[PDB]
Amino acid sequence: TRAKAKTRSSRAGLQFPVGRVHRLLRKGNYAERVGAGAPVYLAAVLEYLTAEILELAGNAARDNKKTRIIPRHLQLAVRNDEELNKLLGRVTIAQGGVLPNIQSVLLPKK
Amino acid sequence: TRAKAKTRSSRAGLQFPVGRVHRLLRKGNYAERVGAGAPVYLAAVLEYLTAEILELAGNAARDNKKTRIIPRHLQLAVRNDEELNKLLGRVTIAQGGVLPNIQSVLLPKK
Amino acid sequence: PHRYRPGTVALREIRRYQKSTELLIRKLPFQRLVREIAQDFKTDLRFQSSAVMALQEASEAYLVALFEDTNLCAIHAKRVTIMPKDIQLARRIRGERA
Amino acid sequence: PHRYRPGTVALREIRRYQKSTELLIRKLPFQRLVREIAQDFKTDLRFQSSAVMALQEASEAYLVALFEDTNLCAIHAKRVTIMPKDIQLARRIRGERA
Amino acid sequence: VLRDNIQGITKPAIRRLARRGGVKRISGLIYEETRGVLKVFLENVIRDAVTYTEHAKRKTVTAMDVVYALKRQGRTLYGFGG
Amino acid sequence: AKRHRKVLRDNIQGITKPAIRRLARRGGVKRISGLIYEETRGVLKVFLENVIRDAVTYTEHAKRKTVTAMDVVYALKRQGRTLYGFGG
Amino acid sequence: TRKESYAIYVYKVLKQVHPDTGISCKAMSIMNSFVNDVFERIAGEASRLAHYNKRSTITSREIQTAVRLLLPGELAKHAVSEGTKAVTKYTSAK
Amino acid sequence: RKESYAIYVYKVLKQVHPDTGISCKAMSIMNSFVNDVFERIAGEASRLAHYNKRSTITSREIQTAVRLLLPGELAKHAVSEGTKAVTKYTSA
Amino acid sequence: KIPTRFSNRQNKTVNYNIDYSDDDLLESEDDFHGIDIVINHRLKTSLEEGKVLEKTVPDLNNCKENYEFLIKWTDESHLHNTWETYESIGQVRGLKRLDNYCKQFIIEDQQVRLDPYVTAEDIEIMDMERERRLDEFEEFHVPERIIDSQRASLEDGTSQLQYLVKWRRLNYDEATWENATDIVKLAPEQVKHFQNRENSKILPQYSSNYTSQRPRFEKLSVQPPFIKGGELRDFQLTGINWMAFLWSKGDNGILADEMGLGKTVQTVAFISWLIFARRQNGPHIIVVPLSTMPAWLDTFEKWAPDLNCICYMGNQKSRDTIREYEFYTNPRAKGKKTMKFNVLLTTYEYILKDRAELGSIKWQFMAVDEAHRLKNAESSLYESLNSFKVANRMLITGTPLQNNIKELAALVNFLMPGRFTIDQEIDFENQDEEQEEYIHDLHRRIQPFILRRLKKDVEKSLPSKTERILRVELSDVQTEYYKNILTKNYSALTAGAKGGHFSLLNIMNELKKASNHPYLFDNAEERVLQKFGDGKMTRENVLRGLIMSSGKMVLLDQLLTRLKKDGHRVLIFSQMVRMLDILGDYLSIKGINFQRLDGTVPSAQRRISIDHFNSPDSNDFVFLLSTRAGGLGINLMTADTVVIFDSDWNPQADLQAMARAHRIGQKNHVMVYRLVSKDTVEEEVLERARKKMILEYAIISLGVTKKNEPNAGELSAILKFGAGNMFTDVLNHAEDLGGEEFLKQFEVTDYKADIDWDDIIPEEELKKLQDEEQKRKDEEY
DNA sequence: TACATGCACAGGATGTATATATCTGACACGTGCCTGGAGACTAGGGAGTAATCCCCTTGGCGGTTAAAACGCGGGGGACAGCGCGTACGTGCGTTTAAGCGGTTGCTAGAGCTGTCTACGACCAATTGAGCGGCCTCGGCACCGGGATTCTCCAGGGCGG
DNA sequence: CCGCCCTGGAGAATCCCGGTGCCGAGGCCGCTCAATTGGTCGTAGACAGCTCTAGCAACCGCTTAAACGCACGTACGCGCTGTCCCCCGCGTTTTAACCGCCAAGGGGATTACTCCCTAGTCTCCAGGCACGTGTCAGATATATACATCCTGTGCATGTA
Repeated sequence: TRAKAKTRSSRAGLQFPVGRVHRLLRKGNYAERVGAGAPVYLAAVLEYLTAEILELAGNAARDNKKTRIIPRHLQLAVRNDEELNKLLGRVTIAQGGVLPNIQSVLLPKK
Repeated sequence: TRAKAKTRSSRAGLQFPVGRVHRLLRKGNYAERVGAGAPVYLAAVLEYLTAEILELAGNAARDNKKTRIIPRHLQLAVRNDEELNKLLGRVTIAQGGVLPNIQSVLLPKK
Repeated sequence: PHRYRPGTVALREIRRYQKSTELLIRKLPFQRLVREIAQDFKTDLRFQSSAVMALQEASEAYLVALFEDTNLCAIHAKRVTIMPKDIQLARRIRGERA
Repeated sequence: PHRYRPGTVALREIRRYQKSTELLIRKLPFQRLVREIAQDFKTDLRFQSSAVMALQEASEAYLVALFEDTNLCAIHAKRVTIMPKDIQLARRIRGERA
Repeated sequence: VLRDNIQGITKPAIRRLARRGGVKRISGLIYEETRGVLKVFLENVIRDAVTYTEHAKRKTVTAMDVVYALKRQGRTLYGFGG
Repeated sequence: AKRHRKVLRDNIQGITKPAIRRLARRGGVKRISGLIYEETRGVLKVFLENVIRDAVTYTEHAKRKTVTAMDVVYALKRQGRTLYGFGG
Repeated sequence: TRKESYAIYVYKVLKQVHPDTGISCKAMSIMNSFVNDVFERIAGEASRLAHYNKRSTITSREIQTAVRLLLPGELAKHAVSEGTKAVTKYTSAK
Repeated sequence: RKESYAIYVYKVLKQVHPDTGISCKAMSIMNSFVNDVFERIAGEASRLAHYNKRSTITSREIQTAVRLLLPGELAKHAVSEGTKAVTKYTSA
Repeated sequence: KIPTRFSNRQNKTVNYNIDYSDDDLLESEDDFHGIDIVINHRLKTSLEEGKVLEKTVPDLNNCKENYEFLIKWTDESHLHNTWETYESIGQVRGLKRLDNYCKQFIIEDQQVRLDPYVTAEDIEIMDMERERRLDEFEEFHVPERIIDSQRASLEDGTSQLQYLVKWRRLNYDEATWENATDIVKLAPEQVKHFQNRENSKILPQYSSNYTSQRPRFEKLSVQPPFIKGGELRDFQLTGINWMAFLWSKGDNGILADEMGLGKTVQTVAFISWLIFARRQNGPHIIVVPLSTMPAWLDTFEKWAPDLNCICYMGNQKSRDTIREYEFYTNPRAKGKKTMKFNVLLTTYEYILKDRAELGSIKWQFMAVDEAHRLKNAESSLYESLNSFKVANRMLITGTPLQNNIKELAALVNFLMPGRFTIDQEIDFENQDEEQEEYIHDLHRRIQPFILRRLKKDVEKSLPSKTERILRVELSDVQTEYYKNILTKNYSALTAGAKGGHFSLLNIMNELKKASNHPYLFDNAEERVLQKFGDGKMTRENVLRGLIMSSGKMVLLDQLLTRLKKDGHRVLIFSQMVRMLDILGDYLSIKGINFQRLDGTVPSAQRRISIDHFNSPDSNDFVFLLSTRAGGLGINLMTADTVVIFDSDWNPQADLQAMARAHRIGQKNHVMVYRLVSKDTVEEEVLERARKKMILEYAIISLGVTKKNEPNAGELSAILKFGAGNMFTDVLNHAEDLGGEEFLKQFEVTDYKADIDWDDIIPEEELKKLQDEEQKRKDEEY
């Protein structure tokens, strides 16, 4: 009896692979030893950040009447949020474009 | 019947320690294995860069009528050489000061 | 004869291209420029198409951010026209020039 | 009598402080400011003296580099007086405000 | 023999890039400066990518080498692997 | 009412006007407007909170309550501001 | 040749947060690059943290300190929450 | 027992300037510089080994990291120094 | 020589010379009689026009023609001060000083004269500081010393004799060249002293060369004739014999007499004996605190008038003037410069500042006053003074042993470097016979090198001083702060504070603060005011919250009421000046005339407060001190009771605190009340202080200046006392063989208050407080 | 004839240069030692090399059509000049706090030594989760014809 | 009677709704490799104890140079105006990007075999870190000799 081989992601209540993160930490030349809770914590953090971008990108897809996330929606979600813009400040998203922003000096005077 | 031990620095004609560089490469979590010529190459490169900055800083100390290199001489030597300036662009040298320059519009007259 | 005032067409293209997504440089001139720059380093170099596309995306992102900082420099100098000295000031403050 | 022109004393101070290398901020107000800032993050913090020395050296290096960028902004706007708008322009181009 | 391909980055392309950057008015001397800074940027990225290619004992330049070269310069690019 | 609060609140005002003037003199500034000093104090405060928060994080990871110089060095490096002369 | 990616995990996280929204190949590639980049940053910060404290192991404390160092502000303090209970739930099972 | 680079920097200084001293703060700055260049080159070589699915760091990875990090004439002169040091170490 | 390594990189050569010249800026750079000090003003400008228009206030232009001002000019001598007018001046430098003088003195004096809300106390304080300023400025007219003479040629004035004159309270950078005729005419005694100093018969070059061949000293039963002064007392003559006998053996010493016995007179007379009798008239140095140094200067002027004593203080210019006008007989030479002076008085600050200029002098004698400052061997002063090339040294102090035996080891290593060693401390837990033998060995080793005489052995009129330890229980607020600090409760310590910045570094500091008063903590008065007085704070519950916040304050209030009922005046010493702020506010709302002295008070206001407290017509009742301030020179004759609110770690600091009022000449029985918090950290403060008094009584008090068999018993008894814990009609100002007398004033007298919230501020005080609050609303203000 | 006064000359005291002896700071060097680097040997896996697949990238015609190049008019913006007033520099007098030295006890923290245990590396058998291949059909891109929204210029009306 | 402002209408640009279709998003299936589970074991780090040094809180005294307040003058920032020129908008013509297709060939990616380089282990030894000293160079003291200036006395003259 091998107790049906329950995965570590289902034990941690996660959707990100704890075992793959553990293997990438062991084979990534980061330390000689890797603790047991470190891949769990890292997979939970990665899944939280993925959900945080994906919810804002889904909102951005809904505001432009789309049911499919394109890179433009990802760029709008990242640049419109204050803290994801600091996390990805030196990051280019391909086919993302820019935020629509015109300086008020260049606007016509009425 | 062991032979007479000589250093790996003397085999390569270097002053920087090849064995210490090899030990720091092996314990620095960079790769699973370290080649034989890699600490020799890295010690030679480190010794050359040290020689360049020490020669320029000795010239800076001689030009200011001093016999000991201070942090000001190191800062003058680094910032006056453009390759060493852009190698250490995001590097602050403590007690080093700045390069003396004034913009031309701030001068009084002709 | 019908005429627009100078500037409203420019605002129309600013609104057009800040909404668009596609690359603003043509593919073959950029590919030829990449190959000419690359043959100075190593002769007989082949290129994946995705390599040229990634170079194009990076180059246009660099130039668009540079033009944003250039526009900020021009606005700071009480101007609406960008000058080469605005590009020089933006690259100098950004640390790319000096 | 014998009043100096407005600007030559400033040039003498520029030429004096660009030669010297000592810290331009008194040590005790900087220690008090570092402790006041640090007690928000964590209570009952002790400080090594060299930690406050390194913080002071980094702070004056950062401020001097920002003042060079601010002076470039002021010269670009056909001025010789630095203003807060030059500081915001320098920090915006640097990416601190962006 | 490839020569004078920096003029292939035409004036309307530079105007379109400035329009995406939010620029209303463009002086006539902008385009040569933009071509120069594009050439410097492309020289840096292409030199690092060719170094990455030559380390791998390869003749073709992959997109992944370009991603590595842009990573090394603090200019991370998403969407081409990595 | 001779008794008062023990703590002091305007420690940012300890960065005095002539100190900011001296720092601008090292930066090559000839003329300084009067609104520069409050902006400079705010910029210094923002930079100091950014460095000190990371240094305190490095201190709390070591289960310490004393901020060493090496924690300040590690923090500045991670902000892209390498500092020499304190690492040894 | 088998090539691994975070595509199915990003897809099921997307179905959690938006059950009626799809995604493209380019957006999935960008999400994979984002997850790989953030993993590299956090693992490198934890490796440096273990090296500075003369430790041979990376535990959840180093990853937590790396998350607090790298993630800006409130995005850190929720993530520090989201990791911690997960570790606790793992402790409740393994 | 502090594990510094001070004596080797002193020997290099006596090679380039036999009658010039050095202060303790300047020696600490040179120690920090050598440590910084060591960790930059070793990190770039580790990344180069990982990118090419290689388990070892050889002199080729160090050479590529040197020409990736060092600019211009510094890069090619350091490649020349390291190449002749490896050649001298191998032959004897 | 030649470098073995070069650079193959083809870089351009760089000029690294960062030296700049401002010569090109000389186009905008270059291409002494003015107003210095304004002293006094007179209401009549030229003549008395009339007494009309005495109302209103004058303006600046009105005062420009109505007043004449006394002017001391730039580079003058305070004798050419002129009564001038704004129209009589014209436009000279320093007119802004005259404008500032006219502004703040005239307008502030006229507004404090013409205001209706001015009491008599403020106007008499302003009058006494006004005349104090005038007496200080009038002191500058008198010369103090003539430095040098010259023959100067004026504008067709042939040759004139010009004297270099130093003034009384001025320094050597105010030393001025003056005419000889008026200087002889106004003060000829200083001129005669100058010619006596010129062809003097005592020089450092005429000194004897005693090298381990010093003559035997016979005991002097009478005052020697070269010490003119006043009259030496018997114990002072015995001290003179002791110092001369120790010098004849080639030994150094500590004059450990208590304060008030005239140690300055003894060492000045010993310097006079060393100069006149043994012909050792070379360069002597005396290093004193700056506060006591005028008391050394007049002692040298009175007791040894023939000596060339010089004064070494001031800035760089004044010390340079001393250096090149008064050190050398031949200052313009270049070889060996012989010394001109006999004694050099200096301070510690200019020892550290000028150790290069003063360490290279072959000193013949050294006297360090207040040598407890030399108690640390690792201090900069110890390293500076120990490196001096001095034949004979002497330490003058009152407390040679303060905290531990290492301080006494440092003192005797400063005196005799090597012949005495101390390597074992004293532990009270052992109490073995080996420690007693070590203590007796230290007794017999430093017995002839320390001369200590006590204020109780001489001058048989001194009233006794009784110390009473009063231990009071803590209040509920003090108990809950003590529990929150001791069992650290950052969340509970924050509570209602918005900032919440509570620092729990230095736990014992916070425990001492909690034992003293809860109001030392931030945002602590608000909780007491809103919890019991329901936040109205209407002038009457504030005093009540002050009194029942701390358990020491109820005892202090009862003691102050009982001492105000009797004819007593009281000092209160505290270790913290914030506690002094709390007491000053307590006596301000309480309404008791108090004076205060701490480190924030400058010396002029310190002397004003000391003279106001010691005046016979003083309305002051209570005088507050920080314990470690003021030095040893504060004279507090009129006070009778001393209350130690906060005990010190060093018991000698509390001993000088008690000796501020227990000086020679006190006419009343001094009563000392020590305020102690029960079951707190102050109990081990007193335990450590009691152990230090046991240590001081062992070595120093039993080795001053058939009982040897009882010494082996009574040392064991005093070690058993030191090995035991002291913590297991109250406030009477009265008290109705030496070994049992030391068992006194270590007893603990517990005080129980049991006073609730509704007893204090009685019907006499509550009617006075309510009427004062009601009358304040009628007059607004 | 004797007393008082102006003028010139020779020998004595003093400042400064120089040879010799002594004190103080630094530098190579003797000694210990100890720990990290070097020599020697073994094994196995990482890397090099070869055969094969196969897919992708590098050099010429054909259409088409949208983008680029070019010319021209004009008007808006860059720039120069001038005036004004105000904010900043500068000097001076006065206060104040930094800097330094110093107390006094306690605690944090580095460093060294020694024990011990939980925890992670490692290995074998197993199996199930994830990935490549295939197929389909709906979300989204393209196109066409109104509807609407939008600056821009000329004409009528109203106030000065 | 004249200048300005509202507005009416004109046509260009863009939105919107409907139709068509197309091709990648997503679901299903086989398989096979990597995660899981179970067991063993070495050691990393936690813990405990002892020693020494920096930091901390609140206070003292002294010095002195920096900070600050104020007054005054003037340089410079900013606003306004004119002008001219250069960039923008638009029409017309060219041209080359883009899509598609051609033809071969070579570079890069799986599978098998081999070999040599490096990790690991043990033993030895010397490089480097501290002390602590003989010796060398710079500064200073001490005795001695030569250039330079203050000074007392004899010779001559005037006067009573």
